Amino acid sequence: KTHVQLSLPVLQVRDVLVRGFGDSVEEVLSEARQHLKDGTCGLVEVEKGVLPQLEQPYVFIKRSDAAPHGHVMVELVAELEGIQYGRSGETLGVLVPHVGEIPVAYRKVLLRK
Repeated sequence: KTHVQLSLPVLQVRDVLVRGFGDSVEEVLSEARQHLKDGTCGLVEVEKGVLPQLEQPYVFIKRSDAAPHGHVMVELVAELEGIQYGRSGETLGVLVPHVGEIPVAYRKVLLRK
């Protein structure tokens, strides 16, 4: 399937134990996609002061369309030193590894895979 329905645990930035996916744009997009498939991916909602607490490169989920079965269609965009790899809509949040942190909510998304 080109799209997969996922329910992403929303994590508080200060709970996050592993604050990024790796060390290159290509690695972080690779790892994010793997964690999304394995159900080991969390979402942090971006507000003032969140991103400087996480590790670059960043992986964003961004709205790709204007929401089948409650699931917002999203795609991945990476960012490193202010350059984005991808072009998409509004940020729903930054993806991080999930290693058992307790979420505050779940975000239903349809991921372009």
